[PDB]
Amino acid sequence: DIQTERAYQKQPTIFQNKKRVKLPRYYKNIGLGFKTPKEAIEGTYIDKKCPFTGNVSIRGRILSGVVTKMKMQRTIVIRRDYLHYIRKYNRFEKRHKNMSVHLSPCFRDVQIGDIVTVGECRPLSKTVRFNVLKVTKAAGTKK
Amino acid sequence: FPMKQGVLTHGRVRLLLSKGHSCYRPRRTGERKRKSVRGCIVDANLSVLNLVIVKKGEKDIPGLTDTTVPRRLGPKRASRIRKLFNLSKEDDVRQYVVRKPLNKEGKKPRTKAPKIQRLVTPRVLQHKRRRIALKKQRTKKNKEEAAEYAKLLAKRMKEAKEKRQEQIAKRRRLSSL
Amino acid sequence: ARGPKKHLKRVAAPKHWMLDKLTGVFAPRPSTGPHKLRECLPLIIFLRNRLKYALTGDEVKKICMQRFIKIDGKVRTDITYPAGFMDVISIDKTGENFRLIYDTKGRFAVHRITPEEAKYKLCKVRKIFVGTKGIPHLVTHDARTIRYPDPLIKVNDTIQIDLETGKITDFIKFDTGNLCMVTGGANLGRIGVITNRERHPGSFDVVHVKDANGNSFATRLSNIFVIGKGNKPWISLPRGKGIRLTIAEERDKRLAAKQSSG
Amino acid sequence: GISRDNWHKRRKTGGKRKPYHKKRKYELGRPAANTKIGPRRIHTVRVRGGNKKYRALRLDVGNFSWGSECCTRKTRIIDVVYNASNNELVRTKTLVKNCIVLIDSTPYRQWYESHYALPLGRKKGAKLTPEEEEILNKKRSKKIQKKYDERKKNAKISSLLEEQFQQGKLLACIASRPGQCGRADGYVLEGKELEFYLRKIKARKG
RNA sequence: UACCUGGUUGAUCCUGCCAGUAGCAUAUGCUUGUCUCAAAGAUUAAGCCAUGCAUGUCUAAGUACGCACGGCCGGUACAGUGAAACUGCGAAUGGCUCAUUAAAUCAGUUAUGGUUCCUUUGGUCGCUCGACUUGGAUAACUGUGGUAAUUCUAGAGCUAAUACAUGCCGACGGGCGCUGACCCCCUUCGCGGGGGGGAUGCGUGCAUUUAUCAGUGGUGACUCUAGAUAACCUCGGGCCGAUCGCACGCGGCGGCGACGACCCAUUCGAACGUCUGCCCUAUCAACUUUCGAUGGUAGUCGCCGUGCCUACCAUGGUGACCACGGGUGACGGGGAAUCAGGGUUCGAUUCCGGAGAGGGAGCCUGAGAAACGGCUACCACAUCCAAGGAAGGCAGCAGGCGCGCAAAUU
RNA sequence: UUAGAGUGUUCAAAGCAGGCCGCCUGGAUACCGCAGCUAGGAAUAAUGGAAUAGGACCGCGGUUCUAUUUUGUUG
RNA sequence: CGCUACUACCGAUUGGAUGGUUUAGUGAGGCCCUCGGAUCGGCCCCGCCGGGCCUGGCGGAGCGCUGA
RNA sequence: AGUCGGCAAGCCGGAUCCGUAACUUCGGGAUAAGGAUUGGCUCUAAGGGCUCAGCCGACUUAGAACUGGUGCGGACCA
Repeated sequence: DIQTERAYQKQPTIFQNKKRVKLPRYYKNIGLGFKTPKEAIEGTYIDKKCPFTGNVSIRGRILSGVVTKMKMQRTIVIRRDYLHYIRKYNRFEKRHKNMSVHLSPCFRDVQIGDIVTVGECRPLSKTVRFNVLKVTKAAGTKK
Repeated sequence: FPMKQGVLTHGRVRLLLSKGHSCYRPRRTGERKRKSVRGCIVDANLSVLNLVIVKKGEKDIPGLTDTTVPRRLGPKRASRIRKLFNLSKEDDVRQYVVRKPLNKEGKKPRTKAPKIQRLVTPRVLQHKRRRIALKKQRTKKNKEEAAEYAKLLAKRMKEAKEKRQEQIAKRRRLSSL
Repeated sequence: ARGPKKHLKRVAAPKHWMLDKLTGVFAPRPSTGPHKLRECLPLIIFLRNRLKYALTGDEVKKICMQRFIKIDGKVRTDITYPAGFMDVISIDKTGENFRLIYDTKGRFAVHRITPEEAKYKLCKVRKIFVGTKGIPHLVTHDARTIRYPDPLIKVNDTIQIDLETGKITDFIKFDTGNLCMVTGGANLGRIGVITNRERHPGSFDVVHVKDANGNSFATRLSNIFVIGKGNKPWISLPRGKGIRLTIAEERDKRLAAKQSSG
Repeated sequence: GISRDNWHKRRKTGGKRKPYHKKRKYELGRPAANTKIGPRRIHTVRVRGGNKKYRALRLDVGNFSWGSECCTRKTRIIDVVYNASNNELVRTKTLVKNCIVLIDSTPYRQWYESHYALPLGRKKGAKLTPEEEEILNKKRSKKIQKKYDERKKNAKISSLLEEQFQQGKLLACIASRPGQCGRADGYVLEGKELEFYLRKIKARKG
């Protein structure tokens, strides 16, 4: 399950060594009407970069994209498609920008093609600067 | 090239000298520089040696044991005067100052007295009486404003509850409608 | 650069100072103070380019070192002091009191006020700080940290402080119906009633302001400054009353004034 | 000197950046403190803004806290037993944040035996000779007895926790960054966290 | 003003280019009376530089025993100017240049709830439980000197602090929590239960570090602000005033300032980040990676966020929507030239931003510099020498050389 | 800067001034794409919904925990 | 094919030259750390004493201690 | 430079980690060329059987610290 690292990982705020005779998970409201998912409150995972159970504050911009890869752990890369307008030829051109977003494990089931809504936060790594806020399941794909 | 104390050689070396070292005077603040200073070990490769007599012998040299030049200036700090003339912590100290009569051509003889520093004067006590008065008004201001504010949120005490006295009073009237 | 800036070029100065670009290369760099460099007005400009009391740069320095200009109950001797918005500039020699409030344009108007109105001024609170021992604080828009305020004075209100005593007397709550004095942007200098408030979580909240003549405009909440209850202000307004008559009417108003006096 | 910049390394695609400005002062990095155990030796360094950081180089005492008991006493550090980051930091005993250290139990045992006055530690067969802690056991007033003996409701401590009170060494975790704050503070391991590191410590023996 | 004409043919109609035509700068030639504006060593050589100057600064208010001048009412010290020196502040702005640099710089847009900030402004500054003013150096100055030579300094006598150290009475008389000697009241056969006070000692301000406990005031959202408890308090120690000038009125009390600081705001910023945007090139199609490439965990360092770095793991990341590589006679932008409508070309150049001071590198001081009209190296170049050494940085203003088609007054 | 309002710099290029026998006024305005923010429109062009119904509504019945208002106060 | 001129190309020469980027060695200098301890202090120690254990002066040595 | 002629002698040498051209029958060239490392000692990590824990078992690789007059394929082999 959890505690698969050298250090004992735990939510740094809650105190789990009160004298007795389960555990009070910590989770915060994220704001902007984003409903904290059920598993972020009932699940027992521990991630410091989760927007619901970690020390990251969502701010700045709120974008959206589509998932393309998940081989990276705790992190996926989405693809933002847009149309750049060139003045001379009064036309457009498809352009794409793939960015790496942190996927907190509160979103258990999410596949390639699902549309996620990301939110800017402080730099989590060398390239990651966004966090997955909500996951809209792809078109159809009810099977 | 002068010789720096404690270098343990007789040759010559170059050293980074800073604020505090010898043989160097910094121009800008925090400036350092290389300087070729000579070793401390005395040898034949010197031009001058500065010697200072520690204990005077039995004989008397006509050059240094002869001409005595008195102290250039007297003590200037007030406390240093008390230590010089063996004076008490209470007696006057102003008349015990070492003044010097200055005499030259073209001017009539005056006598110059240095200004005694760190001496207790009523100007100081007037200065000391002022800051403690400022300490008084601050304490006064703090107890006044906090107590004034104390009755003021208490002015909103019965102003905040008396409105909720109307909120649940309708909550029972809303139940009977 | 390798540190903070200290000069200001004559061209890069804010335009509402109305500095001509033929006199000198530089501009009076406002020393740091209670207002930002853009919204401020260096008193070297208020005396040389607004009242024509002085002519050169040396001349205002001679004036200010006479201990003659009293800003908000305090006398300053720095010519580049940033006299911002609603700073009462009182002068004891001529017995005159000035209050820096915006013209209907973007410029600062030279408002002459009666002396008994010069002993107070309005300020916009910015946040409600809580001191290290449960001591409430508020910071006005001119950086006046006033401790022990009234509990009801919230973040976006205005307060009527008295200059000589530095104490709050009364405050206007921010809500629809109160007057406002837009300070910054396109509507800088408009005076109207507030009709609607639009919430935008995270971004800036925009507030709709109806003028006295019914041409309603909109501005973000940061650039708004209430000045009065209902439609009657607490400050003496300049000419125009902050309406910004359209450019069609500055032409007929000016041309009617030509042949009216002749 | 050693700088901590982003532009000296490759881009996300893998392309090489080309530096457009030489090393800047605000991108400074300093040599690591690598504080050890021993008599207190702290060098203060001036940092950005005319402030000071405290480079602890050798530390012996530390203000550790006992969570469940809501107690904390400045005890002396004994040894470094475990380090998640680098296995070489326990060999060369170095104190950095989040390190399992050993501290003396006496500043805590004498508290628990003054608040609860029970036989904490003290393996059976030998008794206190100076008789001072015996003064802590008896001669209470009858009125104060009933508030004292109701402290026996929560006088129990974990079997794992009292076991290391026999040796007099408690396992504590460092919480302050000593190469920055100059102090080496922390808390006492308890419950699952204590039970976890014991599994990681014994597994090192083999 | 959305415009064309000559030239292939024996002649014709075409395709089609060549040549005319008009701006716009750069040079150049010839010529030149007045007057108002005004660019001007960018292009080649970010090549090299003689000389001169370009950053210093004193108020009544930090230190005044230089008669260096100078007042006489002096013995109650210093009239009052004041060179010098110490101290404080600034020297990190400005000015110059465009070599580097192709999602970099830069622009618009936002974030700092991820950080620092001299100064200004406004708050704070007898909360903390034990002196009517403390300590010893040093400069100027006197004298003795050295070296061919410098804004080189050595030695000896003195002598100041708002320099450098040290440190208190007062507020302070008790309060508030913890130890609690002990004492008192009711009931109980009785141990028992409740209601109390309480000597004595201890801890008791903010800031710092860590741990734990409840929701004064906040935000869209805090692990926020405030509150409580247990401790910690860096000797290369966080403050809590051993300063200064004018009036002076009532044992001592009072005005007006100046300076000084801890801390919070504020201003000035700075520093990183978000989204979108950049020229030519495929005779550049794959690139990056245990020499960090992409993530995870824990740290180290840093003002802070982050592979910034380290350890241990994972095997990723980018690309035909042009990655990567190369070129640029590429600083970016606001803009400029030229146009009917579209465009094309330029932007070294006075505004903003960046970069750099011969080339790289390292660093002191400070709030702020990887500073160059600051240091330390090496490389290149070059000056003075007594041959031992010393000293240098015009892409500042002038000026000279060089270079050139090409650019002004020491 | 460009466009552009006002203004006899003797005109103009300029400049931001100036005008009346102390007063009277100016120092406007427009455009500044592309991206981002705000409000309206719903043609056009994309995209989605329920056909193994895990569909929508309407009331339900049970299960688990929980704000509690309540049990006069003390559990 | 032959004459003349010019511009590019192939070409032995492990051709040459000038830039750029570097691998590896050696590595100045600063910075940090661990030491170092020149030199400068003060305390303590007693003897000689003037004032009523405290003080001012004279010398010493352990450098016994401590600090830079 | 000796000599007809580098004859003879010498240099090179193992392994590990890097790196490797012309040319080519595409297989090669190739141990191309050219570099770096190598001792002793004290440790850490990883790699298995038998009944989560306990009990047995072997060798081998990588990394780190310390250390010696920079010496370490110390002879041999090459």
